[PDB]
Amino acid sequence: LEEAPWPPPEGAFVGFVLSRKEPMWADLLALAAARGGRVHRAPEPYKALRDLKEARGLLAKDLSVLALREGLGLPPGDDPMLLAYLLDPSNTTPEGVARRYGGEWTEEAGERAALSERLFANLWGRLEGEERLLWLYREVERPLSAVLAHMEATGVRLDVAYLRALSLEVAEEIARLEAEVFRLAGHPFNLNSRDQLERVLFDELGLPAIGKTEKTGKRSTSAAVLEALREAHPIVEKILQYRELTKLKSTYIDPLPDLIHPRTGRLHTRFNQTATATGRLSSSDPNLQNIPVRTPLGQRIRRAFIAEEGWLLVALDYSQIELRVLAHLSGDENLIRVFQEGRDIHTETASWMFGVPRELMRRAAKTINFGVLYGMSAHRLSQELAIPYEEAQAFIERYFQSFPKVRAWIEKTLEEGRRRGYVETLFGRRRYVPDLEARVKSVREAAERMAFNMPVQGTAADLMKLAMVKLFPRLEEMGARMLLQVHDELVLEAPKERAEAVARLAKEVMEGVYPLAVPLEVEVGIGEDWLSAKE
DNA sequence: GACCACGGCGCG
DNA sequence: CGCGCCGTGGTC
Ligand SMILES: Nc1nc2c(ncn2[C@H]2CC[C@@H](COP(=O)(O)OP(=O)(O)OP(=O)(O)O)O2)c(=O)[nH]1
Ligand code: NA
Repeated sequence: LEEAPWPPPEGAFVGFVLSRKEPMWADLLALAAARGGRVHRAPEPYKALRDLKEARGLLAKDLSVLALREGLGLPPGDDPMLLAYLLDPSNTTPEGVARRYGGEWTEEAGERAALSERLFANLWGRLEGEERLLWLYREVERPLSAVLAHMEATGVRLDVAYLRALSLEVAEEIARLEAEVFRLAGHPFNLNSRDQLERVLFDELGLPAIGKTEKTGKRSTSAAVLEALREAHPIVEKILQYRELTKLKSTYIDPLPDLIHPRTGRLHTRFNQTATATGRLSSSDPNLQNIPVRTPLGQRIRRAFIAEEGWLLVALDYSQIELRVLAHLSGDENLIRVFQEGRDIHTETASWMFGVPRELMRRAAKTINFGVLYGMSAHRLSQELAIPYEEAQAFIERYFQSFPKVRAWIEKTLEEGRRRGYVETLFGRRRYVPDLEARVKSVREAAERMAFNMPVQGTAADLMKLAMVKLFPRLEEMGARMLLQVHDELVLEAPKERAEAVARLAKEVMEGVYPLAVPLEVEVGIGEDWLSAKE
């Protein structure tokens, strides 16, 4: 709160103002610093940027990303946001955080610098006495912020011409399905309009309405509703296909090419470190954590993501990590034994109900393995397996019969969650879940599903994060790059010659990130594009 | 032009 | 379960 001349003393909190949220696209409008309750404002932000040794303050990573964009090696350090997020993962934004801990998120650089100063004091003290949250802050989050800033700055290479040609071809098939749909409907309408489609399917045609939408009570035309009506009329199959194509064209095929950065010639996403309730990362502007892969047209989209000339992509995927985290968290002997014997759990579980061994269909034990994690209901299983309701309800009983200890863990977690109001990851990351004692059943049980899923999902996020932190330094040694993280997968790019060495290494670092009662298995692939590298 | 709620859907 | 983005339909 004192007007001192730039530059600031070593180790001062910074407050910057950008023209827009994306650091890679943003103009730097103002720069300021605060140390010993004193504020300095820079005459010219870009020039003044070279003064700093490290970025400490609210949203440090963003300022570090922009610095790297300008060739400056300014690493991010302390960020009160990371502290607030560890106290309570509902602390996602500075607007929300400042308000909560005695400040006001402004649009001026100095006020932000001072907000960053006092907000760090208040929070760091709240953290003293929290051994395990401090270990996460120091050993995972703070260091991770730096790794992410390097991924954001690097970006990934995109095959623009390929997507541009794929757009024209996908456009022709869309015009095709549209013409057929119109015909089967006797007239044209906006097929992208959910409301107009509803009137056509259920009112003009005679089709039966299966379900209603949550907020407004309209008759749903969701995929789930259509797949059910799949044989009740030919038009719905043409519509499911039209949905797929228009979803992928408007979300990926069309907007991605226009997002290539001029200076880099690559595609840059943002890795949000303070966004989720479980401790996962999120990706935005654009979201690269949800690039299509499950359909044939999706796979054609992944081919667009390529390695620079002379480089290769290295794709590393943890196999069934959440399941293994569950085996470790619960202590289930039969579950542990599966991963211990190094035998395929899905076949293995499809032999606790059928065999054993290989002798119920694969995705039958698979859909349920994925389902126990979310608290999936019997009815939800029926639809996802095209199976009678009572066959789904029984498929779920043979599970808790085979692996009893998971049920005991679910119960234990809920009980303790009710007692102290939060649940924890293996490392102590917590999420406050208050509705565990709500008096409305639907509300209480929803809270319960968020509650016991979190320690699992959040522990896998912790394992992946720590793995990124340990892998980054080793990669920089071999002149390799970290490009993307997709929750339980990493994409790196490496020089053609070192590629295989980078793949063997990264695998070991990820597999030994943190030994559990069960081994961690990683699948690696190398290739000229994301689809090649995967598999 | 910005922003919003909604339904709907892509990924893990 | 956990995210982020799309078009539609709409306000300011
Ligand atoms: N495909 C799919 N993945 C999900 C779903 N819900 C969560 N996930 C996450 C968990 C793991 C990750 C990838 O799962 P995979 O398809 O690789 O499962 P997998 O064990 O490798 O199957 P497989 O052994 O047949 O290759 O996606 C879902 O509904 N579908
Ligand atoms: Na930061």
